[PDB]
Amino acid sequence: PSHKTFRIKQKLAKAQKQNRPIPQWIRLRTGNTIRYNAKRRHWRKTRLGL
Amino acid sequence: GRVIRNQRKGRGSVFTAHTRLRKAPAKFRPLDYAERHGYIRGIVKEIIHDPGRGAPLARVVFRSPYKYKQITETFIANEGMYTGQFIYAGKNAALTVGNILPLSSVPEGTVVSNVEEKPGDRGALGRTSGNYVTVVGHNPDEGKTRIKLPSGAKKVVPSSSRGMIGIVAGGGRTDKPLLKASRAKHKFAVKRNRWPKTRGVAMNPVDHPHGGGNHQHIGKASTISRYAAQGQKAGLIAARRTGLLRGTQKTK
Amino acid sequence: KAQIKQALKKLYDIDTVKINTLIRPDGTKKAFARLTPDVDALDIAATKLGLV
Amino acid sequence: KGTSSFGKRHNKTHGLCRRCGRRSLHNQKKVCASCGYPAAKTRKYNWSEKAKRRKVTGTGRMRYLSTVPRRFKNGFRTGVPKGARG
Amino acid sequence: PTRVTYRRRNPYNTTSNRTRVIKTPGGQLRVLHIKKRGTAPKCGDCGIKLPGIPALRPREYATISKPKKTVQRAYGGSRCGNCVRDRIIRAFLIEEQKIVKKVLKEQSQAEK
RNA sequence: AAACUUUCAACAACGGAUCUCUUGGUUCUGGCAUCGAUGAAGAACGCAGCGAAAUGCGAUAAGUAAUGUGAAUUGCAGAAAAUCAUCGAAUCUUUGAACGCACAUUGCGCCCGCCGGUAUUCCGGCGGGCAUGCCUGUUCGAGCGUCAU
RNA sequence: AUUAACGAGAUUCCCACUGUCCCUAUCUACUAUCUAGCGAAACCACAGCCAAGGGAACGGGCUUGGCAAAAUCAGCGGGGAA
RNA sequence: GCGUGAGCCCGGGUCGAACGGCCUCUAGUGCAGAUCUUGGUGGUAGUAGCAAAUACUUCAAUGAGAACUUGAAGGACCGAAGUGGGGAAAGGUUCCAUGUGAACAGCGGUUGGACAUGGGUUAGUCGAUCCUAAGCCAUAGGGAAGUUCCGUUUCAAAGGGGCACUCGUGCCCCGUGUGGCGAAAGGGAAGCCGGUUAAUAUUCCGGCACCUGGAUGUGGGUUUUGCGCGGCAACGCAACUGAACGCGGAGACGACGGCGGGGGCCCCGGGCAGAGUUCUCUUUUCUUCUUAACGGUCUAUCACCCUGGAAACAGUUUGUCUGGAGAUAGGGUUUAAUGGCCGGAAGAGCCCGACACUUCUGUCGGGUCCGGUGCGCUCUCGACGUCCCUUGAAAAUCCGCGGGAGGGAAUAAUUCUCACGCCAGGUCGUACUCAUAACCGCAGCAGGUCCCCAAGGUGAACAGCCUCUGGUUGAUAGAACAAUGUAGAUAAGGGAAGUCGGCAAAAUAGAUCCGUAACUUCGGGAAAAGGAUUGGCUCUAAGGGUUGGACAACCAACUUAGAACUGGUACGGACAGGGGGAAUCUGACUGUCUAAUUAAAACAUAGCAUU
RNA sequence: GUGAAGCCAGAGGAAACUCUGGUGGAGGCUCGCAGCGGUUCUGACGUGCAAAUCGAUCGUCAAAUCUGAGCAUGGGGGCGAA
RNA sequence: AGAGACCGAUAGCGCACAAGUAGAGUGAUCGAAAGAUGAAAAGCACUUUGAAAAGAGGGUUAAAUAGCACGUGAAAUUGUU
Ligand SMILES: [Mg+2]
Ligand SMILES: [Mg+2]
Ligand SMILES: [Mg+2]
Ligand SMILES: [Mg+2]
Ligand SMILES: [Mg+2]
Ligand SMILES: [Mg+2]
Ligand SMILES: [Mg+2]
Ligand SMILES: [Mg+2]
Ligand SMILES: [Mg+2]
Ligand SMILES: [Mg+2]
Ligand SMILES: [Mg+2]
Ligand SMILES: [Mg+2]
Ligand SMILES: [Mg+2]
Ligand SMILES: [Mg+2]
Ligand SMILES: [Mg+2]
Ligand SMILES: [Mg+2]
Ligand SMILES: [Mg+2]
Ligand SMILES: [Mg+2]
Ligand SMILES: [Mg+2]
Ligand SMILES: [Mg+2]
Ligand SMILES: [Mg+2]
Ligand SMILES: [Mg+2]
Ligand SMILES: [Mg+2]
Ligand SMILES: [Mg+2]
Ligand SMILES: [Mg+2]
Ligand SMILES: [Mg+2]
Ligand SMILES: [Mg+2]
Ligand SMILES: [Mg+2]
Ligand SMILES: [Mg+2]
Ligand SMILES: [Mg+2]
Ligand SMILES: [Mg+2]
Ligand SMILES: [Mg+2]
Ligand SMILES: [Mg+2]
Ligand SMILES: [Mg+2]
Ligand SMILES: [Mg+2]
Ligand SMILES: [Mg+2]
Ligand SMILES: [Mg+2]
Ligand SMILES: [Mg+2]
Ligand SMILES: [Mg+2]
Ligand SMILES: [Mg+2]
Ligand SMILES: [Mg+2]
Ligand SMILES: [Mg+2]
Ligand SMILES: [Mg+2]
Ligand SMILES: [Mg+2]
Ligand SMILES: [Mg+2]
Ligand SMILES: [Mg+2]
Ligand SMILES: [Mg+2]
Ligand SMILES: [Mg+2]
Ligand SMILES: [Mg+2]
Ligand SMILES: [Mg+2]
Ligand SMILES: [Mg+2]
Ligand SMILES: [Mg+2]
Ligand SMILES: [Mg+2]
Ligand SMILES: [Mg+2]
Ligand SMILES: [Mg+2]
Ligand SMILES: [Mg+2]
Ligand SMILES: [Mg+2]
Ligand SMILES: [Mg+2]
Ligand SMILES: [Mg+2]
Ligand SMILES: [Mg+2]
Ligand SMILES: [Mg+2]
Ligand SMILES: [Mg+2]
Ligand SMILES: [Mg+2]
Ligand SMILES: [Mg+2]
Ligand SMILES: [Mg+2]
Ligand SMILES: [Mg+2]
Ligand SMILES: [Mg+2]
Ligand SMILES: [Mg+2]
Ligand SMILES: [Mg+2]
Ligand SMILES: [Mg+2]
Ligand SMILES: [Mg+2]
Ligand SMILES: [Mg+2]
Ligand SMILES: [Mg+2]
Ligand SMILES: [Mg+2]
Ligand SMILES: [Mg+2]
Ligand SMILES: [Mg+2]
Ligand SMILES: [Mg+2]
Ligand SMILES: [Mg+2]
Ligand SMILES: [Mg+2]
Ligand SMILES: [Mg+2]
Ligand SMILES: [Mg+2]
Ligand SMILES: [Mg+2]
Ligand SMILES: [Mg+2]
Ligand SMILES: [Mg+2]
Ligand SMILES: [Mg+2]
Ligand SMILES: [Mg+2]
Ligand SMILES: [Mg+2]
Ligand SMILES: [Mg+2]
Ligand SMILES: [Mg+2]
Ligand SMILES: [Mg+2]
Ligand SMILES: [Mg+2]
Ligand SMILES: [Mg+2]
Ligand SMILES: [Mg+2]
Ligand SMILES: [Mg+2]
Ligand SMILES: [Mg+2]
Ligand SMILES: [Mg+2]
Ligand SMILES: [Mg+2]
Ligand SMILES: [Mg+2]
Ligand SMILES: [Mg+2]
Ligand SMILES: [Mg+2]
Ligand SMILES: [Mg+2]
Ligand SMILES: [Mg+2]
Ligand SMILES: [Mg+2]
Ligand SMILES: [Mg+2]
Ligand SMILES: [Mg+2]
Ligand SMILES: [Mg+2]
Ligand SMILES: [Mg+2]
Ligand SMILES: [Mg+2]
Ligand SMILES: [Mg+2]
Ligand SMILES: [Mg+2]
Ligand SMILES: [Mg+2]
Ligand SMILES: [Mg+2]
Ligand SMILES: [Mg+2]
Ligand SMILES: [Mg+2]
Ligand SMILES: [Mg+2]
Ligand SMILES: [Mg+2]
Ligand SMILES: [Mg+2]
Ligand SMILES: [Mg+2]
Ligand SMILES: [Mg+2]
Ligand SMILES: [Mg+2]
Ligand SMILES: [Mg+2]
Ligand SMILES: [Mg+2]
Ligand SMILES: [Mg+2]
Ligand SMILES: [Mg+2]
Ligand SMILES: [Mg+2]
Ligand SMILES: [Mg+2]
Repeated sequence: PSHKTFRIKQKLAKAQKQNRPIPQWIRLRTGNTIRYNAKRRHWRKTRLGL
Repeated sequence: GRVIRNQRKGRGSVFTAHTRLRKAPAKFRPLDYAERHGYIRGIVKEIIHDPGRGAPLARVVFRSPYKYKQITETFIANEGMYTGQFIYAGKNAALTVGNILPLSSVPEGTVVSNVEEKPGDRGALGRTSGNYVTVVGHNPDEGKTRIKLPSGAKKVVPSSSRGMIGIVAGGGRTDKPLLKASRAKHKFAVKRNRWPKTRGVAMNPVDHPHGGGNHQHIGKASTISRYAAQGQKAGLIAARRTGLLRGTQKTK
Repeated sequence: KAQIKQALKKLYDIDTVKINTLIRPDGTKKAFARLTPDVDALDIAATKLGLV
Repeated sequence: KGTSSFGKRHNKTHGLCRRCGRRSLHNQKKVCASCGYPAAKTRKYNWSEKAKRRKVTGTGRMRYLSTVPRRFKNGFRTGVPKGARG
Repeated sequence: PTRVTYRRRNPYNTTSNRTRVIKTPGGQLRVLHIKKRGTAPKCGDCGIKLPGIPALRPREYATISKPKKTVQRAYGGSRCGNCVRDRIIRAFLIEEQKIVKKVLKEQSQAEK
């Protein structure tokens, strides 16, 4: 809702900041195995528990 | 089987009495020096309706003998009491309606209300609408007083016990039929969660001793012993007799 | 707001008439500090803030 | 019941706990279903070995406890290497 | 006949969300949120409204002057004047009766 | 006779079996005894030139000091060691047994001191404090509980 | 036992009414249908024409007969003891 | 090729790093089944199907590609209990701009709540924060082996006010109390208008205000042995001292009914400006014509005061009621603006009209009015009234008073609630959706989910039906029209012969006027049963207010009744809208339950009786 | 829609209380929209839009009416117009 | 810290991997799948067709039928001949 607590707002901020694809230069490092962001979350797919 | 409704009622929870609209308990003044030795004068400010109580209450203001403040009490209103009336409480108070006197200073044959079982308890007996306690007799050497209760019982209380001269207001409240489930509901909605009441024979055996069966029947004697276990006391507890009362009863 | 005003005064010799604040969805605080009418925000930004 | 009743689900039995961080703090009882907050002792039961090991020591950072073995190995000594700037 | 909306986050008609309708100089119909009506102070004896005192919310009386909050006589506020006159007459009569009763008791019970 | 179905074979698909591998498990054995109010375990939020996670760290934030080694780090950029080992000096946000009272609020207080606004009283900034049970001691007290003048 | 009023309660009859029926016919929309695109599931020992016989006493297969011609589409509810 | 066989060996291909024979030792050692476990893959099969919510069409642009992108035009729907405009919970970035391969949007897709890169939420006045409610958790104590249980003021030594020094620490009074959490709908200090962005605005900008707290000024007032003056009074005036202690008020309260006032909306008339129509007619149809908070001023029912003394009782409401406890009447005081005028404020907004121009700049003219109406709708206020064996929160906070403690320079301050003036007002939330796609139902699901505003016509009517503003035109499409269907109907004559059974359907239906049985708890039954009328047009009558001088004139809506004429013998012309009667069983009635097979005669109920 | 008390006026009679016009606006009254519910079609659907929905028809609709948030009762326990 | 007549990616701990992770549930709790190009990215320059994805040539390598759907590459099932 528009009414939010500071804690809830902060956690939403953290989720928004984590919602991104991985950097491209990561895949160029030696020994890299990360192909894509496996913890990607979408507001329509997976509900975050507050 | 289950825990039956009568057993559940003692837990509290949803069966606790409603108290929001009740402003103060109906009690006499604390028994003090003025009431013990002489009298004290109070002024009736209002006659109020107390939800859940058939009888009206009287708000009476007194002066503090020891401080500049003034003290408002809540008495059970005796019928005939009115706003702006002076009432007097004490040993030497006059014998008029609404005055609070010890039973020692009251002649035999007068009716009182909110009679104390023991002096200083601020009233226990005959506090319901249309009810009163009769002063049957005195025993000054023993310092006691025989009284007759609304139920017809005879009791002996110390003569120092106090009572309000007259009869509790509220008249014959039970003289008119409730006539409607809604009116019964409104009556009990400010008292308790006890209405409506389902019959035990309409239940299942898991729910009540009267249980089920292919016909609605108790199936065993409904009179239950005085020393039956909790959960068994459903029906007529310790009934001396049953059936229609067809004459006068020796007990009283 | 008091800390922001004092910090601006100490760090840039900037005097403000009022400061509004919000917290952005990214979690950081954004402050709109209105300067006094006698000081020009364009010159302040050009000379001290590197903004053009 | 079922689909029609699932539409009335817009309240919250549990919120976020300050001690364990899970959404297991009963909003009315004010007690955490996971860590037992606000009780002093952390809620833990021997009939759930999985639950015990999900939060046993070593599942977090160990900000202080990880440095104890080295200090013990060197004897909880104090001071500086004989011949150190400062 | 344009339709209006609440201007605050409270969407319910809860005896504190009182609104009235206004027309703005911009030419459009709008809602104005208004407080509860003031209430006239009552007499402490008879309970009728007291003449000469404005009906305001309780906090509003702290910002108006004393002469507007009271009337210039004994028990100016909180009593209605008729009650004050009754008090004066009653007090005088009780003191007179007390004086004559004490003099009568002294003259007729302590004459020996 | 084609088509279709089926059978057989070659090649091509689908799928991930088999073989080989293994910075991982599992079991046994040996050595050791070291958490926390000097704030633990755990949780939250942040910190990189370019990072979401994992790892590391705490506004001194992919780390500081110190010691040892002795020329890197590396995906790109950059610069004049190191994402090195060791580790005795420090820092260590909000929390949490969690401690001014609370907390579903980044809520509401009190005390001491300093610096400003005309200021012992109000406001603002900064720093240090204010939980409970119990022990020893200190000081101030209560009680015709009691002792002498 | 009776009972005015009330009843999405059970029952019988009467008037009105009508496709419930004699006895069916016709019209409209949306399907079904054909096309483009997209595109499952249930189920599946192997499979799938019958008659009689015997048989675990009701066979698709066994015995003896009838027979028996590619590949198919829309319906259908006898059988598959579906 | 060998072996009866389990198997063993070899040839060819692929492939890339280990492996085998013999004798002993060892075991997690041999699979077709276990509705076996995990994983993968078939026939079915290009099959079932993608059919609720009325619906699309033309041209153009874009693009490789257009039914489901966009522009314009047309045709439609939602039809103010909306498919409209905003909120609460819940979500969390879905909001805005730019770009876009794949995946997703059960068809497509140039489009998207998708993907990618960047932005976006501004408060002393709106909320939280403060208060208390139901309730929860401490404390003192008491239980419990203990985790802990009760306890919330209770078997407790439980606090807050003032004066005095160079300096904090010297005293003097009061005391019965002595915690916290708990409402974004309860209580509550204070902000309005205009403009502005891609996205925020009662928050930004401009103008104009308010509240709280703290400080000390200028003026004013009062006094100098003291703390204002006036009015018969109700009370008034710009202030016009006032500790403790106490009293009172406000906060602060139900449901319903008719009536009256006010705002807004609707409607009517005239005028102004623009637009539509104009074969013909229409002094025509439509739209605009606005005025905030905050203040000043004058009023506004109830009540209260003064004079006076009422029966031949009077005044008076739709209803009531009121009066020797003082009515009618006359004159006053006062609570109560969402009323009039004025400031704000025309400088704004809006509407027209005319001159500049790549842009930078728009600029300049004018106008922005007057009346009426009402069982109208909505909100609000007021005075009455009804109902209750129902009487319909608390606290924080603010104010008044009773009392009279202290203090108050005839030439100087003045314990001032008056005017003006000075300083400050922290923290968190603020985007967007709120739903046939932003929440919950595994999902972009015909379900579910708490509110606010609420136009015109018909009509009794937020009934149905049509329309305006606003919003949509989104639900895979094209063609054909077989059976069987689902949904919507119609049928000659008969009229329940069908069927367990009139299931389903049909018939009735509005309003006005007639008429209405048995039975009855006398209240009902009852809309019983039944019958007649209903359109259009042209008229007539009645039902009100104001002024003159019993009539005339002026003003204003509707409601009812009567008559003639007329056509299709039709008229509640769609929509809307009771079938009825004679009885039996049963439960008195209203009400409640097996969410998802049973709504009943079951439960409940009032009444009765017992303990 | 019906029209309970209370009230006004007029008719009779001798009384007492009869009657007739009005006024009024009571009732767990009634028709009926929204809401709430869920009777029948034993309709649609029945690998659905849906693990209970859809359509028509129905019950109730001013009070034992509907509903939000906060709070309480926790498994042999609760709650139950059963 | 050292070992084994142990297991060898459906085995061995649930986890050889950003595993008590992703995800489910109001919650207590429940809880996966998933290792291997090559010695070295040398991870295919350039031409051409295509709107693009890609294809065809060409290149790297010992090897591309080792091309990030990557060692080998079975069967079920499928296409062509
Ligand atoms: Mg039991
Ligand atoms: Mg009962
Ligand atoms: Mg039963
Ligand atoms: Mg039993
Ligand atoms: Mg028994
Ligand atoms: Mg029975
Ligand atoms: Mg028997
Ligand atoms: Mg803010
Ligand atoms: Mg609910
Ligand atoms: Mg604690
Ligand atoms: Mg962790
Ligand atoms: Mg063969
Ligand atoms: Mg493959
Ligand atoms: Mg292997
Ligand atoms: Mg720490
Ligand atoms: Mg401390
Ligand atoms: Mg401490
Ligand atoms: Mg709070
Ligand atoms: Mg403070
Ligand atoms: Mg200072
Ligand atoms: Mg300070
Ligand atoms: Mg501090
Ligand atoms: Mg000491
Ligand atoms: Mg002593
Ligand atoms: Mg009957
Ligand atoms: Mg078909
Ligand atoms: Mg097709
Ligand atoms: Mg087969
Ligand atoms: Mg056969
Ligand atoms: Mg046979
Ligand atoms: Mg046979
Ligand atoms: Mg067979
Ligand atoms: Mg044969
Ligand atoms: Mg054939
Ligand atoms: Mg069939
Ligand atoms: Mg068949
Ligand atoms: Mg079969
Ligand atoms: Mg190799
Ligand atoms: Mg085995
Ligand atoms: Mg097998
Ligand atoms: Mg076998
Ligand atoms: Mg399987
Ligand atoms: Mg399959
Ligand atoms: Mg098909
Ligand atoms: Mg279908
Ligand atoms: Mg179709
Ligand atoms: Mg459709
Ligand atoms: Mg083109
Ligand atoms: Mg379309
Ligand atoms: Mg329609
Ligand atoms: Mg329409
Ligand atoms: Mg409405
Ligand atoms: Mg909107
Ligand atoms: Mg909306
Ligand atoms: Mg909530
Ligand atoms: Mg968008
Ligand atoms: Mg685009
Ligand atoms: Mg698609
Ligand atoms: Mg496509
Ligand atoms: Mg696309
Ligand atoms: Mg394109
Ligand atoms: Mg996105
Ligand atoms: Mg406010
Ligand atoms: Mg606050
Ligand atoms: Mg408090
Ligand atoms: Mg407790
Ligand atoms: Mg104890
Ligand atoms: Mg609070
Ligand atoms: Mg509120
Ligand atoms: Mg402002
Ligand atoms: Mg401004
Ligand atoms: Mg001030
Ligand atoms: Mg002066
Ligand atoms: Mg209230
Ligand atoms: Mg106006
Ligand atoms: Mg209208
Ligand atoms: Mg007009
Ligand atoms: Mg004005
Ligand atoms: Mg008068
Ligand atoms: Mg003006
Ligand atoms: Mg002008
Ligand atoms: Mg309303
Ligand atoms: Mg009005
Ligand atoms: Mg908004
Ligand atoms: Mg969802
Ligand atoms: Mg829905
Ligand atoms: Mg209308
Ligand atoms: Mg009309
Ligand atoms: Mg209508
Ligand atoms: Mg819309
Ligand atoms: Mg569809
Ligand atoms: Mg049909
Ligand atoms: Mg016929
Ligand atoms: Mg016929
Ligand atoms: Mg007939
Ligand atoms: Mg028949
Ligand atoms: Mg028959
Ligand atoms: Mg029927
Ligand atoms: Mg019909
Ligand atoms: Mg009748
Ligand atoms: Mg009848
Ligand atoms: Mg009739
Ligand atoms: Mg006619
Ligand atoms: Mg008719
Ligand atoms: Mg009907
Ligand atoms: Mg019944
Ligand atoms: Mg119930
Ligand atoms: Mg059922
Ligand atoms: Mg069941
Ligand atoms: Mg049913
Ligand atoms: Mg009713
Ligand atoms: Mg419904
Ligand atoms: Mg059915
Ligand atoms: Mg079907
Ligand atoms: Mg239905
Ligand atoms: Mg039909
Ligand atoms: Mg494994
Ligand atoms: Mg595998
Ligand atoms: Mg596993
Ligand atoms: Mg979850
Ligand atoms: Mg592999
Ligand atoms: Mg090659
Ligand atoms: Mg190969
Ligand atoms: Mg290879
Ligand atoms: Mg391979
Ligand atoms: Mg094969």
